[PDB]
Amino acid sequence: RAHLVQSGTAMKKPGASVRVSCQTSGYTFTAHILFWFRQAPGRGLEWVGWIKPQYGAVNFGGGFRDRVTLTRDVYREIAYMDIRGLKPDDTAVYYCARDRSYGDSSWALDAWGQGTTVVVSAASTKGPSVFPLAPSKSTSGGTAALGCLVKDYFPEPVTVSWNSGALTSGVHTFPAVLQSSGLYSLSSVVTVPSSSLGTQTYICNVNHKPSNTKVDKKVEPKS
Amino acid sequence: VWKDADTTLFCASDAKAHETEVHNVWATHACVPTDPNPQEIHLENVTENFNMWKNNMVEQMQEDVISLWDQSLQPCVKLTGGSVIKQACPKISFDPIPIHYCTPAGYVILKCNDKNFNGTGPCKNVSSVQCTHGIKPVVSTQLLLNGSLAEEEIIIRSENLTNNAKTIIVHLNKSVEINCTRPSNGDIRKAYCEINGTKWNKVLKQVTEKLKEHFNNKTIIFQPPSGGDLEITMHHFNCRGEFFYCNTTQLFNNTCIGCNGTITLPCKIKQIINMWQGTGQAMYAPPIDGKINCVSNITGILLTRDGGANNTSNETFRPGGGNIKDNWRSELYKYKVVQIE
Amino acid sequence: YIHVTQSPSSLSVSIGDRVTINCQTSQGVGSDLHWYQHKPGRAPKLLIHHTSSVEDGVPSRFSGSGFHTSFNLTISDLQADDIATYYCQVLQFFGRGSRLHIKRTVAAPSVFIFPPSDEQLKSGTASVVCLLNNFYPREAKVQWKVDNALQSGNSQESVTEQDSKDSTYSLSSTLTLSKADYEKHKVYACEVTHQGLSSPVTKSFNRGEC
Ligand SMILES: *[C@@H]1O[C@H](CO)[C@@H](O)[C@H](O)[C@H]1NC(C)=O
Ligand SMILES: *[C@@H]1O[C@H](CO)[C@@H](O)[C@H](O)[C@H]1NC(C)=O
Ligand SMILES: *[C@@H]1O[C@H](CO)[C@@H](O)[C@H](O)[C@H]1NC(C)=O
Ligand SMILES: *[C@@H]1O[C@H](CO)[C@@H](O)[C@H](O)[C@H]1NC(C)=O
Ligand SMILES: *[C@@H]1O[C@H](CO)[C@@H](O)[C@H](O)[C@H]1NC(C)=O
Ligand SMILES: *[C@@H]1O[C@H](CO)[C@@H](O)[C@H](O)[C@H]1NC(C)=O
Ligand SMILES: *[C@@H]1O[C@H](CO)[C@@H](O)[C@H](O)[C@H]1NC(C)=O
Ligand SMILES: *[C@@H]1O[C@H](CO)[C@@H](O)[C@H](O)[C@H]1NC(C)=O
Ligand SMILES: *[C@@H]1O[C@H](CO)[C@@H](O)[C@H](O)[C@H]1NC(C)=O
Ligand SMILES: *[C@@H]1O[C@H](CO)[C@@H](O)[C@H](O)[C@H]1NC(C)=O
Ligand SMILES: *[C@@H]1O[C@H](CO)[C@@H](O)[C@H](O)[C@H]1NC(C)=O
Repeated sequence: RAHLVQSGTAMKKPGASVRVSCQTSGYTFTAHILFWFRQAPGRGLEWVGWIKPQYGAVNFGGGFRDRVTLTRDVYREIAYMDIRGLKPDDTAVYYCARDRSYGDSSWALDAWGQGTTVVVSAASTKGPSVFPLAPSKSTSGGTAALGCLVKDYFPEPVTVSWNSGALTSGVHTFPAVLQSSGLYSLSSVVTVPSSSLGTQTYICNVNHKPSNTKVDKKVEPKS
Repeated sequence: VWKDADTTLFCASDAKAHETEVHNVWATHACVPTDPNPQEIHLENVTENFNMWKNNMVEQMQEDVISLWDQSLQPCVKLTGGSVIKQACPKISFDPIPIHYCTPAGYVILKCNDKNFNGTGPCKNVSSVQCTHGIKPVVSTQLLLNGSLAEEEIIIRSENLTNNAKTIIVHLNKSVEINCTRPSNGDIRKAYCEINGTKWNKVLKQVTEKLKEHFNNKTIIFQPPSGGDLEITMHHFNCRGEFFYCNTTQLFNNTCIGCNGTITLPCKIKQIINMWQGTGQAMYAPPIDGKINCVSNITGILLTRDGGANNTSNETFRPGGGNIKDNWRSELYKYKVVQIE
Repeated sequence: YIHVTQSPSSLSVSIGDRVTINCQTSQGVGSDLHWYQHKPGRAPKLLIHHTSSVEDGVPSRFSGSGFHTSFNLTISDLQADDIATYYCQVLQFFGRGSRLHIKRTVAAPSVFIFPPSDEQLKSGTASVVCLLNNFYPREAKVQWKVDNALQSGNSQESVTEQDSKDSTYSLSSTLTLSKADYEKHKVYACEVTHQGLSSPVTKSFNRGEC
């Protein structure tokens, strides 16, 4: 019954501010506390604060009171979280969750929003440059291997398919990596039979919407 | 022999059928006369458990006050669902009276007479009563007004102090008068409350030392609410049918807790209010002419503890409230219903 | 503060198996202990609240037990939908979690090495990639050798999630070098060490050779 839906992912520079919203439905909005949590990559859930929608009473975790504002719209049944002075370490997935307890507080969160990814970086948007990973020598293991190198792009994500989506078996697209330059990079590889390297042509389709950069790169052995 | 049970109670009062005052009119039809001379039976060698925060008596009183306020404090404009509701909004006579809550046949109320019982736990001195004491349905935030007092030391009440989402009821043992007035003779909504600073700062200091008792002698700090509606960021109450909002930042001045005169709190009478009964705002008529005045006993404080991770040696508290069920909890804590078998 | 510790941090599991994970507390907690399931990219899901009360809709095979400072989340007849991280919670304190991953037999990693493309070498930087395809367990070492000079701090690694079909992993290691630096050295190798190998594997290439 209860269902919370949050706003889309945010791309912010340092010092800027952000507003994450949380639309609720399917239950008495004012009879349930709404909590706000965040999870940085690799770390565990961290408590940001909560808000009692009846009159908007709030509370916060360590250091969040100075930069986070929690409000709600009792009529539209939507809760807001405004973060100011964004720091790079604010990068995380921010979650909106409801207390199962009608009226009282139990901290058992039975309804959750899908999450909102917020990234704080001084890196300006930039499209990737794609380089091939030419297949080598006839390798063993039962097959050969080739791929594409999507280097230097911001922000996430980037979509990589192979042969317009016809080659799905044995495709491995690695999670992106953040370089010291603030830009991301990844690679997509696929093992293909050693005998198909002469006939079949392999193509990786790279797509980076934030910079409107599409690239179809042909991966071929170098003679 | 008996067991904890929930049943429908009935009220008793000394309401006067000839009074225009709305509480008297409600209690005339809702309640029965008070027992001329009741008598409680002390239960010998009986230890009983009470939980003020899970007490069904609180729920029923909440229904009564909501009913009283909706039968007699109807506004000019109201937001029901999505439509606007126009209707008459005459001025009323408004002064809460004490209401007694009684058990029907086959039931009885157990009363915890432990001088310093905190509301949640066992009670070694128990008695049975047919009815409770006279409780005034005083609707307020931040400060509990016109209530009963702790019979010995100040008492900190909370279902669990670790849970920063749990309201804290500070039950005082000595009233601090608050004198709010909208004078007869510019802006007809400007008002103010006068409070004895010397007396208040002394009581507030005794509250800090009692909180230190519960928080490993950590430094106690008071701050104003960080956000929320005007009904909780300010002391909100009703006086002669008018809705008062008073700035309480001066009542939590940390420097003055170890400055001691008359504290004059800026107040305002608001016609547009966020209803505590449920949802929506309500619009009433401007204040009545003349000198509007209310002298009340501050008998308790509502606090919300900051969740500062406890890594710091401090512990900040802010005046809370809003959940009016807490107000009834501060008065029904010592009672609980049981069924006879 | 209530520090929450969950063990085991990582756990190898097999379908149909009974699983039980432990959550411990810094202080006596009573019974208001809550369990959650969390999968990547999705929102956590409440499984059990207050130790032993299973939320409506949760498969009956989930269970909870414990008291005071030790609490157990038990699943009988594990299924493919029960593979995820699991958090225990008290008040605002969530545990780091315990992640489940399907267990398979050992699998040696197919190793490949890719030199930089001549297109990238015109960009002033050179990316050498070492691919460790399909293997188990997850752990593995990757040493970058340039003319027998071990490279550390100039490589970034990335591993894929456990494959849903073969239950293996895959890894990439990207050695980033400057254009001029890459030219001055000739041999480039990446040594792979894994449980499913008798000895290390050194895939390599030589600059300016075919
Ligand atoms: C116990 O409660 C009774 C009221 O029933 C009260 O008179 C008495 O002083 C309390 N204390 C003791 C020790 O009985
Ligand atoms: C307020 O407290 C005084 C004791 O100082 C008492 O005489 C008076 O009846 C109380 N009034 C109310 C409304 O509680
Ligand atoms: C109220 O309680 C405090 C301790 O919390 C005590 O010091 C003080 O004497 C009490 N006042 C009265 C009038 O009993
Ligand atoms: C109330 O007193 C009981 C009995 O000592 C204790 O178990 C409980 O923790 C106390 N609670 C508060 C809020 O003081
Ligand atoms: C309350 O204050 C008014 C003026 O602000 C004063 O006339 C009145 O006497 C005061 N009442 C009490 C009981 O002190
Ligand atoms: C204010 O309180 C102090 C201390 O209780 C008292 O001495 C003083 O008389 C009070 N002021 C009044 C009653 O005007
Ligand atoms: C109370 O007054 C202080 C100082 O005049 C002010 O800073 C504060 O905002 C006021 N509180 C509210 C809720 O307006
Ligand atoms: C607290 O009291 C002092 C008087 O010693 C005053 O100067 C200060 O402004 C007060 N704090 C407020 C009004 O926030
Ligand atoms: C408290 O009681 C006094 C005396 O009965 C009354 O004048 C005052 O209006 C009451 N306060 C409230 C907030 O009802
Ligand atoms: C709880 O789970 C752990 C898993 O490490 C297991 O060893 C233990 O037997 C289970 N039961 C108890 C009571 O700890
Ligand atoms: C309050 O709850 C916490 C967490 O469940 C627990 O550690 C603590 O013992 C509880 N306190 C009381 C007085 O029950």
